[PDB]
Amino acid sequence: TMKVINDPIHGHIELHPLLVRIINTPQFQRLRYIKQLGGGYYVFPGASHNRFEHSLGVGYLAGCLVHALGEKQPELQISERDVLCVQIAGLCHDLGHGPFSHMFDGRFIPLARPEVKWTHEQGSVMMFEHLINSNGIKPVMEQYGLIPEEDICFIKEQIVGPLLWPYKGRPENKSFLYEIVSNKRNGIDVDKWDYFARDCHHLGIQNNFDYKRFIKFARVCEVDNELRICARDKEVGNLYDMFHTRNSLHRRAYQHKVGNIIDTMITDAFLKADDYIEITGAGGKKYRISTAIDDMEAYTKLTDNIFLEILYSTDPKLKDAREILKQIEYRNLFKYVGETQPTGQIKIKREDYESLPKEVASAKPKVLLDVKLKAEDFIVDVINMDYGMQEKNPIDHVSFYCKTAPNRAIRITKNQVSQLLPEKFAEQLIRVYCKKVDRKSLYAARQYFVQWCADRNFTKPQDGDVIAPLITPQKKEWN
Amino acid sequence: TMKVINDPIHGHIELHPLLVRIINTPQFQRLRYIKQLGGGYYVFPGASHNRFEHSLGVGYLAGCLVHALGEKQPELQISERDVLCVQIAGLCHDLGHGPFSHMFDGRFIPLARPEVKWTHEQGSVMMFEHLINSNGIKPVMEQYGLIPEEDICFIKEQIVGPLLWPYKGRPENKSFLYEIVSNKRNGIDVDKWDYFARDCHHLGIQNNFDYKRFIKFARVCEVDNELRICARDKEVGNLYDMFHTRNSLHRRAYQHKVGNIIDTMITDAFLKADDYIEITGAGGKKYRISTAIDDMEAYTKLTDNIFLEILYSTDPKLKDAREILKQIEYRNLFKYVGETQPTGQIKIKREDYESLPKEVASAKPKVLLDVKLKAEDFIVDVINMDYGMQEKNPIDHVSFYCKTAPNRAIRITKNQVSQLLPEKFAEQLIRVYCKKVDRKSLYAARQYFVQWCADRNFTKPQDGDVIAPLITPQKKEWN
Amino acid sequence: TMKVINDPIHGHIELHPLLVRIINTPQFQRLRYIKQLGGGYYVFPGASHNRFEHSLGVGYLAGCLVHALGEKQPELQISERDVLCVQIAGLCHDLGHGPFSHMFDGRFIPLARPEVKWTHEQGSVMMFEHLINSNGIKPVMEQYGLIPEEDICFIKEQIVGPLLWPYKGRPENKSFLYEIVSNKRNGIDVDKWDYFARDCHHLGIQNNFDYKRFIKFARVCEVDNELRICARDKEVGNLYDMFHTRNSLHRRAYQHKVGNIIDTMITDAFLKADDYIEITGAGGKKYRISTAIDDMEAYTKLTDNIFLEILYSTDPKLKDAREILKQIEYRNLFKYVGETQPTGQIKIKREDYESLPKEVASAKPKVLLDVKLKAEDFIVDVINMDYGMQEKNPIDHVSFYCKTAPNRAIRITKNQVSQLLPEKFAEQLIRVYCKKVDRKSLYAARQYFVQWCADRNFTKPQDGDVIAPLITPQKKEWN
Amino acid sequence: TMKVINDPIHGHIELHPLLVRIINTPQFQRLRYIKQLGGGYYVFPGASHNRFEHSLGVGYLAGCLVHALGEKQPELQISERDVLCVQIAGLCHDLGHGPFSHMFDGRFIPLARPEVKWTHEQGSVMMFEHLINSNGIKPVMEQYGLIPEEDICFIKEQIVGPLLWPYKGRPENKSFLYEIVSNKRNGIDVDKWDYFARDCHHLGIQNNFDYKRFIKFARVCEVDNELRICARDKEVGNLYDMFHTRNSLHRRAYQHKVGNIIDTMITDAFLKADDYIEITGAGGKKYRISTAIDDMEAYTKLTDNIFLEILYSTDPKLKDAREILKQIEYRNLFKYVGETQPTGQIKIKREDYESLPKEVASAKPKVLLDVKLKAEDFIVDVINMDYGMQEKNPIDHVSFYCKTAPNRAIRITKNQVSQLLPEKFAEQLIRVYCKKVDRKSLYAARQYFVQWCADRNFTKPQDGDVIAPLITPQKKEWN
Ligand SMILES: Nc1ncnc2c1ncn2[C@H]1C[C@H](O)[C@@H](COP(=O)(O)NP(=O)(O)OP(=O)(O)O)O1
Ligand SMILES: Nc1ncnc2c1ncn2[C@H]1C[C@H](O)[C@@H](COP(=O)(O)NP(=O)(O)OP(=O)(O)O)O1
Ligand SMILES: Nc1ncnc2c1ncn2[C@H]1C[C@H](O)[C@@H](COP(=O)(O)NP(=O)(O)OP(=O)(O)O)O1
Ligand SMILES: Nc1ncnc2c1ncn2[C@H]1C[C@H](O)[C@@H](COP(=O)(O)NP(=O)(O)OP(=O)(O)O)O1
Ligand SMILES: [Fe+3]
Ligand SMILES: [Fe+3]
Ligand SMILES: [Fe+3]
Ligand SMILES: [Fe+3]
Ligand SMILES: [Mn+2]
Ligand SMILES: [Mn+2]
Ligand SMILES: [Mn+2]
Ligand SMILES: [Mn+2]
Ligand SMILES: [Mn+2]
Ligand SMILES: [Mn+2]
Ligand SMILES: [Mn+2]
Ligand SMILES: [Mn+2]
Repeated sequence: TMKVINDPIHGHIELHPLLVRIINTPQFQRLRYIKQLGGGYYVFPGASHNRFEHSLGVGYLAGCLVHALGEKQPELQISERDVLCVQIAGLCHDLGHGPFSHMFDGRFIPLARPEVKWTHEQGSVMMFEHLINSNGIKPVMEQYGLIPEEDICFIKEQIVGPLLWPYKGRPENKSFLYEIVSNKRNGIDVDKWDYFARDCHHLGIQNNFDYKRFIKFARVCEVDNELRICARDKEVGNLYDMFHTRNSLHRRAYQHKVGNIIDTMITDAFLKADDYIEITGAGGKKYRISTAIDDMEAYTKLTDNIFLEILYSTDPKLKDAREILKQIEYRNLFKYVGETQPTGQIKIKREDYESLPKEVASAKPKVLLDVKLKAEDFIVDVINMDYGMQEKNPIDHVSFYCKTAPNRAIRITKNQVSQLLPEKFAEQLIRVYCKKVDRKSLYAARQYFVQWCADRNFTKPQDGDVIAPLITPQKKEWN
Repeated sequence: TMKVINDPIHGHIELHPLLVRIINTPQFQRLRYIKQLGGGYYVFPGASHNRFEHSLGVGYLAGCLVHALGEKQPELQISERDVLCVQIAGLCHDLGHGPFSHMFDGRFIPLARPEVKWTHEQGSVMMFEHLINSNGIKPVMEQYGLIPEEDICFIKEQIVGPLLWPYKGRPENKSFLYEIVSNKRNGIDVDKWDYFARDCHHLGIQNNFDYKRFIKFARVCEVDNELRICARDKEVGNLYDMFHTRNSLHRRAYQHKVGNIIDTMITDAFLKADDYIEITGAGGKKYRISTAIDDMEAYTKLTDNIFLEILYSTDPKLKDAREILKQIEYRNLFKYVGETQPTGQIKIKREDYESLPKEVASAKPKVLLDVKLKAEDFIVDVINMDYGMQEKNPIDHVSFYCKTAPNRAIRITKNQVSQLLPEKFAEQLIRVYCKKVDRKSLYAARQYFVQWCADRNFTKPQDGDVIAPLITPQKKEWN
Repeated sequence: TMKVINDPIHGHIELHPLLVRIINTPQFQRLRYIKQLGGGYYVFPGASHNRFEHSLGVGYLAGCLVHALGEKQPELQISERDVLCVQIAGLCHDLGHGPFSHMFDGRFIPLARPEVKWTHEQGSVMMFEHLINSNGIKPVMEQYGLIPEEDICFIKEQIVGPLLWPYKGRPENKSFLYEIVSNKRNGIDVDKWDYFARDCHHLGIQNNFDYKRFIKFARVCEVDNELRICARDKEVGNLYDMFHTRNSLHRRAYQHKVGNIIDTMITDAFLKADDYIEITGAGGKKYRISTAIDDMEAYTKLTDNIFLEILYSTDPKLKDAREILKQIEYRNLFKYVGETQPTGQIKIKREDYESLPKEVASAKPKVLLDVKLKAEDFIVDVINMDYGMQEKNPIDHVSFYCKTAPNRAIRITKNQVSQLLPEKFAEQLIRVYCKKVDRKSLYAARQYFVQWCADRNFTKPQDGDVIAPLITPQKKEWN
Repeated sequence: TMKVINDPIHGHIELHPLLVRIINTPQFQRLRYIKQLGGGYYVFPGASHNRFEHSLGVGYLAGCLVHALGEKQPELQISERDVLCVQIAGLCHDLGHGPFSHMFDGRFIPLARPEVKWTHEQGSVMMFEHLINSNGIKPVMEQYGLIPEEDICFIKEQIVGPLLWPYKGRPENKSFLYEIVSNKRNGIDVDKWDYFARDCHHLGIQNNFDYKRFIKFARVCEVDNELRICARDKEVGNLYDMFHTRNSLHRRAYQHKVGNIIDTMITDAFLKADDYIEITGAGGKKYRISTAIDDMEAYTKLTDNIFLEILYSTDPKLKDAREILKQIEYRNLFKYVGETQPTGQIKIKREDYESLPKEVASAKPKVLLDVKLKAEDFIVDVINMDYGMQEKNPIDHVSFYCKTAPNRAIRITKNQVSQLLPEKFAEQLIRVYCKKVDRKSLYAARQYFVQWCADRNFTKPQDGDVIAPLITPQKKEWN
């Protein structure tokens, strides 16, 4: 029978006993010890919430969406097997996040190990494998009608994508099932629905998307010889607003300039510790923070705990890492200098990121200042903000239906909706920080930065006239 | 001493005894009998809230904002007198709404009496006058340090605007006070703050704007020889999102196509009753629903009650009005045919509105029709959606300040914020309805409508290929 | 197919087309015009909510509870027919409330017509009959598998109770179905669940009962040869807290001394109008406010609108009624003198209520005062507060089950739960008010009242020493 | 100037720069790593909140309450100095909590070091001292008008109580200030207000106490030659409900039987690790988990992290500790056998707690047993549930005031409020668990347990007839 758990977002939810078995494992329970927002807790003190609760939510929403489709449309032949696979993928979709979540795959692994291209989602597929293999889960699957050769593959495909029609877990008459946990067509998935609601509750910013409404109006229809989830035509405004909410959440919380600096400092600490910490994996082999991702027995033990392991240590070889964490505790963070954006449809390419602190340091502002600054002293953090498909409008990849022909899919273009929608769907934000924290250096960094913005024809920083009054005169265009 | 009232949105609020005296009058209490959202209750069953509670909220917020400015900046010389006048203006700002709120000044008065320019806000100024004059309020003002020659004028000016520097109630060193209740500079006022939160709570759509945050970061600064309310620079995103919220509330709730059709039907009922209902005003004179606005003693008794007076009557001369309200009760509404918008910087002028049903009826669809339809059978509802200043971006009329120069006001342009903001700030939506409700007539109305949209080079209705498959191929612009 | 409606409490809910048909009738829609809390809106300005939305909620919760039982226990043979009947009874359970809800059957009908014993629930059964008969609903029932001889009876029985085993609508193997809408065994029904949540949302007092949790743990078991709803043993604390919440809601809101006085004043107004208002019922026959309950065509048109009909009238015969409503608008209410309770396990019997204002007026307080007072000047409002079964503990009438024997019903006594629970389950509150509102009379009424409390050996009013300092010395027991 | 922080419970709060300096210390920041509800997160997945955020809330509420008193009563002479000290005490009141909060002072320290009387509050006083002394805070206090000889003492006294009139930090004309952070008179303090709201928000149980209402109605009056905080007379019901809420929160959440068993298992782990984990304190001295409380430099590094340190270790001497934490991860918890209470004014004394597992193991059930169980196999957890003052009614220690004599304090007794209030204000709950988890041993533990309850004349467990049908007939008192 069912086990019931109380979640403040979703209320009392039922967990099928196979889900309980997956949950009550070291590999699942690890997620109690990884904060959803990483460094964002150090800005938003409500945001103590871990990946654990998020994962329970995704699993429950994934089952709500799949059940609702099955009730309304028996003709789809959604089996109890399908329902369970969707639920497990939801539950397990984030098992590969590392310490401070997106800090780990967004900043640490890319700087510490350029020789791999890794993502938490790959992590999740590997960790799922290890969880199943090391806890006897395969006979428990079989016991509920699942067929592991086929279903393990199905689950992994839902989490990460593929490993004509590119999937080995289900056929085209069940493609809709791939659109629930992680929707590669348009991004509209239950994962966003849970984190929207959960992050807002903890952050103290209020959610304006209604996922329940969306589920009541969803429906599977034929689109290009494949059965897909479509929304009612009238929900198009709400789907625009869903993506607008996502961007607003990034702007107010997830990319808060100080949350990002803290994530950068923790990443720096971890870089300075990577040579000297040892995590014991399979066969007693020793891994590093950056290689624990290659062995799931070691990765199991790599959580936000590592922050405190570094902070509390006495080993002299961790002094450098330790002193950075101490600077976070005392709130001697690197200083935010400002934000700018490129113009003229120009994009800053990933190759160039490492060059930008030099360019800032080589600016020649007319005003003379008490201290000169080297490239070492500047951080330039480039952030790619979008509607989750680079430059594309994701509502172009949604199918809709009308009350009068419920089985007939249609498209709806931007022009059919509103002229007050965004004109573009991707941009870049450049933040600049200084590691020298005294007033004299900060005043200098402000001059270098504003000169650099003038030199590159970037947008006038918002406080430009105030922080660099001698410099915003240079550009006639900034009257 | 203070009287405390419990409001579900704002919690326990303190009401100065002068405010109590204004509240406990028939002219104030009338607002318990006018629904905030008018016809919206007939679509959103939680929207039973009236103007009364909204008015208490505006009053309270207006005092919170004025106190917060006073606490932080004693140099502004905000007196207890000023605070109270701001509170009274907030409290009394909506005393001129009529039955079903915006239905009355947006639809009924314009059709019934085209020869007047009238708004609820002018109503409020006149009703405030009648309230003061008929309840002995002027001596109670004097009792608390107010000066009615000056302060009555101040209050009225805050509600309606003016009646060099155009105000007779306060000087330029107190201009900021005009920006609280009704902000003619940029629309950022406590009226929106209350209704956002109150409407959301009742509608069952969740608010994402945080008014308290904005008040913590507000500040008065000198801008162009006038003292004005300015926001912190970092709030600029939140202000863009405030206007986006307002627009989303209009699209989801306030302009819901069925909410609007109900308001239209009620307006029609009222038009057919206007000759035959008699409301007793000053000196026993008899007024009509359309002229009760010229006598505040009569207007006092004109509330949503009139709907029920019509619906419950037996007078044979109200049969026509009555039968329309019966059609609302049985849910035999006029039928929604669809929505379209103009293109290419075409704008539909107010003069033209009355012509549009004819143009729809004169569409000549190629496909034969079994029965014709006349202009009488069509409703065409034009809605001007904007960011509250016609085609202007209201954030261009906001002043900001920076952490490093808190007394120095600055401007922030669109391009300094984001490329994902709206490209325009006004549009028009055209909705078309049919009063003949059977399948045969609805099919026909769909053909006329879609043909008309093709004829005017308007946008393709979302369901066009479904409702008029013979017509959407004609038009090259839609493929 | 289903129609979806958005309710701020229950979110998006589905309405079966038979429910839509019942809803879209004059008899149902009338409930938009009757406030749930009656006079409580005049104290709690959020409490603008009508019976309409409450009724939709009860109907939806009734279906949630019946579906959940059917999913979990197929062996019960809960049919789609049963589900619909339960839903209709929920929907229609409050169709008999009159103006200001419980004011009408609690105060007005008892004073205006002692020759009937009437309740809103009888009203609901009669109004249900009229709605069905006058809107062609019987063939629409048949069309969905319902059998009206049997099912109409079932519905009515759920609302009002019966008209061995006392029911003609369903047998003992379906008794559980009578426990959903109005639970005569123990009061634990979906009606309380909706109003708890809905009243709290509008009042601005927060709900602490979780109905969803309760539904997840409910289960039908055999009890005394009848199938009944039982709760899990662990929910016993939550059922005590449910009734505690109900009592707290009565104390803070529903029996707020000023809400009750307003209800009393409106009742008085209606008493003074009952001879002079005419409501047209079936066959053109004229009914009164007090007799409209005998004809459902007339009752259909009797709503809170009557308040405004009286307030706005000019007929000289309604002057007396009108002037009372005017005193509410200006907030010249009768004055609250205080509260007391009986002691010594004594109960005040209903016979005696009319005698109590005399007894107060005949008190002989030692202090001499400027004005003497007659019985006419006092209101004594006796309120019977309980756990909804007079003196009984309703948790004694609940059956529970244990995780180890889910099909075996058990009892749980107070002593098995806690010693911090109430010792008794019913009491009486006596409120005394004065209709003379000047300071001199109020001071007098305070002396009479406190003397009366001393004379009857009632509890010392809370402010006794302050309002009647000369009198609380009389009783040594009040040191 | 002020720093603003966004808290999901209290919204945007202002922190004086002195508060910022206290906050940004390792001794304050440590609280980010101690869960408010300890083992409760392992039952309620929303309860990931730490002491840090609670501390910010207490600090903020403490200032709201002190400011509100100051605004309304200037005559009290509340200085900015006083306000800040109250804020600091609120902020710092919980700095002495250890790992898993109340698990540490409620269970671990009492078992590990029986020879000390220690509480988190004494911890807080010592940790506050270490924070001040090791971060140069005394000069920053002087900089803002505080006087450390006096004010440090004041702060400590607010947290812990005293160290005629027993306080050295403020005189009798400021006694009210001791009633804000930790109220030794009656327990009505801002600490409860914050945790009620914060725990509810995270637990997913809804709060029904309104702290803001209480603050609007609070007032200082003279009572017995001491100035104290008094409430309006009409709040007496709400104060009874406040304590009832606290008890309901304990019954539903804080004392959930599985929450308590997890805390017990963690405590057991810690007991088995105490000899082998070494924490570096002042002058390089090594401390244990149990002695880190004697050195604030060591205690600084003792947080929930220790759980993970044990679970991730390889030291063979932590195997025993480690295997217990493994049993938590796999959800092989000790098994709950049942709950009982004493009767007849029997009380279980703290001396006796350790004896109770033996008494259970020595029960001689008549029914044969296939296997015996030893004392070692049983846990008996005694919980003292009360209204925060052992057997006293805390409303007997509240002072009230009336509208007509706002400076005159009065008392209100139970019988003047209601007959539905608790008869007692303290009880004990006895929970019994078994460490042998198989069916055979659980069956046996159920017999021992129910026999023991029969032997001690304790209450019949709720499931008694089900778990021990051979035993509950024996006892005449249970039929
Ligand atoms: N009174 C209450 N109100 C709300 N949530 C509650 C609650 N009591 C517990 N929770 C939350 C905490 C959990 O997240 C969830 C389940 O707790 P249990 O219903 O106590 N289930 P368990 O497995 O202990 O008992 P058994 O095995 O006898 O069925 O409900
Ligand atoms: N326990 C409660 N909890 C929440 N709101 C409450 C409440 N009791 C009343 N309200 C709401 C109802 C109102 O919206 C507001 C004031 O009600 P009173 O404090 O009852 N004030 P009144 O003027 O009757 O008493 P006096 O004049 O003797 O002081 O709070
Ligand atoms: N964007 C929105 N967000 C939330 N609630 C909304 C909403 N739009 C409407 N509601 C609420 C208002 C109602 O209480 C409910 C249904 O409104 P519709 O989904 O607009 N249904 P209708 O019958 O107009 O269109 P059709 O016949 O084409 O299906 O949802
Ligand atoms: N748009 C937003 N909405 C809600 N909360 C927000 C928010 N942005 C931030 N927060 C939260 C995060 C924090 O809990 C709090 C303060 O964040 P800042 O206003 O960003 N203050 P900071 O110190 O970075 O800027 P400076 O020092 O230049 O003034 O509000
Ligand atoms: Fe996720
Ligand atoms: Fe307004
Ligand atoms: Fe009801
Ligand atoms: Fe605390
Ligand atoms: Mn993910
Ligand atoms: Mn994604
Ligand atoms: Mn207005
Ligand atoms: Mn406006
Ligand atoms: Mn009822
Ligand atoms: Mn009932
Ligand atoms: Mn504490
Ligand atoms: Mn305490």
